[PDB]
Amino acid sequence: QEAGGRPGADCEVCKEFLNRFYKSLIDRGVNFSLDTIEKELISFCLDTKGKENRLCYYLGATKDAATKILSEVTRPMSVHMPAMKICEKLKKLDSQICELKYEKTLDLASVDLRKMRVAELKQILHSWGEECRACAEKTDYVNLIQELAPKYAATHPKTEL
Repeated sequence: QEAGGRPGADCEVCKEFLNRFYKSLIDRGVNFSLDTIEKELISFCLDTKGKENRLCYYLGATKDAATKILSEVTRPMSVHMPAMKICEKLKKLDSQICELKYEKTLDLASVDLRKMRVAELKQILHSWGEECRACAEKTDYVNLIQELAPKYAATHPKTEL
């Protein structure tokens, strides 16, 4: 069982996503195997983008990974190991799986991309560890930043709130 609507305590990335995922195994009558869960974890991550997507990648369940992840979530899931009892123990081993606050977007939603000055934009790109060896004006940066945004978007060190 699970509560259905519990608080995303401990790890909100490593909870809700995998918990929603587990349901999609159960509901659809999917065989819980290392093999089959790995595959579904890849495809289930198609709709997701952002924290979850980073998570997927850390779990090898992405197209940009060679998959093949064993005891790391996949194995316990294959032996009915509900999502709420995995990340809680994972924190004591690794926290990169949980501290995925580097969302699908930066607070570019909070800032106007046209009021800006190239310098600001440079801070943004530096915040996403990139280097524009080909860039010109702020408008150029904006155009570029907008497409690179969901790929990096290293959100400021705070919560969603």
